[PDB]
Amino acid sequence: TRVFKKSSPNGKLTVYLGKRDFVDHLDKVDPVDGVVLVDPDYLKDRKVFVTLTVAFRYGREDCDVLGLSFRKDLFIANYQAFPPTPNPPRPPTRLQERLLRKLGQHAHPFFFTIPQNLPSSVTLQPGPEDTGKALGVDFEIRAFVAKSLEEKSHKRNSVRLVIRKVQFAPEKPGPQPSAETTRHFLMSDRSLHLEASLDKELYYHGEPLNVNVHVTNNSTKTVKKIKVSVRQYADIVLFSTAQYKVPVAQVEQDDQVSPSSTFSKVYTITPFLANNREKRGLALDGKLKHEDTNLASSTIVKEGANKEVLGILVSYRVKVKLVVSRGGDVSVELPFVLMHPKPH
Amino acid sequence: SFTRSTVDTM
Amino acid sequence: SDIQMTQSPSSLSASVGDRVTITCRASQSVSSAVAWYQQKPGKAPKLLIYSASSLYSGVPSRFSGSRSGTDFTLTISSLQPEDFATYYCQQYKYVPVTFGQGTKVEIKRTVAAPSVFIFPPSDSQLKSGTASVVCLLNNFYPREAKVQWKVSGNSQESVTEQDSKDSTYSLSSTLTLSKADYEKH
Amino acid sequence: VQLVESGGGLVQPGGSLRLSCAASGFNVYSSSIHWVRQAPGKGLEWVASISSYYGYTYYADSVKGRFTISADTSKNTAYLQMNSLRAEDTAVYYCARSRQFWYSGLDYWGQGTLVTVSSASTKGPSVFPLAPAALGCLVKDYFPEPVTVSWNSGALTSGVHTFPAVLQSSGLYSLSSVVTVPSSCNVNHKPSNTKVDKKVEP
Repeated sequence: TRVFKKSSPNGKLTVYLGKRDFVDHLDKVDPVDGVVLVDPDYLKDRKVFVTLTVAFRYGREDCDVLGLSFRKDLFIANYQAFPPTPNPPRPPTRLQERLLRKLGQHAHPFFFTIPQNLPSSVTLQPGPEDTGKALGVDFEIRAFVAKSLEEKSHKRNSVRLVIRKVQFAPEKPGPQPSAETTRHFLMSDRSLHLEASLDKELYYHGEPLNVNVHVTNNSTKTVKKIKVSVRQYADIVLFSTAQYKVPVAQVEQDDQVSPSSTFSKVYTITPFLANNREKRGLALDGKLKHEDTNLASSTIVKEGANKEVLGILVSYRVKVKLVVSRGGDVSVELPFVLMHPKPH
Repeated sequence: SFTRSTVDTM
Repeated sequence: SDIQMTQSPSSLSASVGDRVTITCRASQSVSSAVAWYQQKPGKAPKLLIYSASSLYSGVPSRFSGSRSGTDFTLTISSLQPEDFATYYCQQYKYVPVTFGQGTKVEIKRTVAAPSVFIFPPSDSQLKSGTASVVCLLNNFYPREAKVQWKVSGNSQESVTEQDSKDSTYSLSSTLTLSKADYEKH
Repeated sequence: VQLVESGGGLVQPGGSLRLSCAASGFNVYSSSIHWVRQAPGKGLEWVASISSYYGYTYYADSVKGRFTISADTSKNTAYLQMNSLRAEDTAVYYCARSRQFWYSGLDYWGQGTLVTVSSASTKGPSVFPLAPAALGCLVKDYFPEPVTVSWNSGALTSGVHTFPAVLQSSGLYSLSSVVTVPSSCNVNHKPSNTKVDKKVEP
């Protein structure tokens, strides 16, 4: 029943939004619908428009003394709020009708559709060495009044508000993730067998990862140490292909694997943000203004492979490293997903 | 300033 | 800063399946971060409504609430014979959290005539050097009562919990003085 | 899912104590631990909070610096340490969990342990008969709680009303129990290991 609203600094132009967050069901997205409230006597000759834009923004917005974002406009949409447009698309919405009931004549609804080929709201962790905020893709709604679309923007006229787009976990479990690797010697037939498995393929933040690793060291070398870690992969694509990978959680056990022996164990690794408050380049979930959040939720690609290289893509993997004596170190990897469940 | 909720009525 | 809590009413009594409404007031506007808790006497607390509108699992549907600005109201459809306990109003959108003053619920009955009993101190108490006069008020209604001492401060009042056998109360008040003061009267 | 805790007792004011509350059936990382105290006759009062995932600590204004909190992730247990005890800090303390993503109240609560602070020592009960219809037995100047009082070794509980014990200004506790005998008492103090039997006649 409650309804958010934002107003112009002059107090004359006000916009109402019923929701702050939107979700996608891998086939459709919740439409962005709202109503702008304004008395036409203030303008009496201008026209009101509301614009949807998504940009690759860097830095902060509080008049920092530094070169600001490389403002790449990934996608921009415009709608004519005033003068009134025809009925589509397609009808007015229920909440817009209720708000028009609440206000009356000066209520003007608008409709928008979000294309399916858009990235998710993510924000990179700013570094203490740097200043202000950091780079990150964000959504933004902008409403303004002017006689022309190309008229100069005014602080008193234009109003800026920030919205978010997030995904939620599907209810269908996937195949069981497992991996194996057998490495022999240079000449002798003796080999080194290792197998890694996980309880599930989809987990939840704060839930420990019970990795099941089995080592069949039917060889002559002795494994000195064992290292288990999870790696975060962040694909950066604006006009070139890039990927910045940073370790997030590492666990080491002082276990010796004797030659011609089989050793299997289950280890616990937990990703958390407390220990990485200073690590630059970390990817985090989209924030409102500056509020803290958890780690960046693993966004899942749609069924269509297409391109979808229009922003930041994130994925997680787990690697286990065996410290074999006199070289011969062998490591195995396993991809997995980790992102929020569906609320009610 | 900031954001705020408000009445819905009916 | 701190947010003032003002629950209303403090504590009333009703019958089975009655219209009972409990109102919560806050000095500052809070959107929806309001939770309702109930704690049986001598047991652990348990929430009933979170976010001021969501009904927790494993809870009868008779409980419901609504919000009007800073006014928060709790509504109960029918009073079960086991819902007589205290209730607390909680807000959790500002640091720190502020709790309600507690809203005890009791069953109402007819007015019960009390029994007046006066017990002088015992011979062992007489030899102890401390004189105590205890007046017993049993099987009365309601809890509030006025009894005067004249033969006066320095008296302790003790009332038991609501006796479910007859829905009545028992009161025991003792006036403690010295032997010289006791013999003066 | 269960909650257990330990560490209660009686401590002289101005000292220190350590309390524990183990967690089972969930994760410490995916939740937060809250500590709340309940004074006799007063509502529950929050004191501190821990967020292991975010690595943040919070305390009440009245216990700034005095009270410390800690938790070991391996054992899924939280520990709070308080120092410079005062007489007004006596209450019943509870440990509770809250969902981290996101906050939706305190769904689960521990059974809770009482905290008593005072300089009073152990004192045996003193049974005082009360005879004139009704008759009662008065127990005064005893410490600490509780005292199990029965009439004629619990021969008949009809007409017997026992009032809750009170703490007078002397620092000792006192209760009473009255049996209604219109026509016509064994008290045991487990902490003090004292049993007293008395008989009163008009």
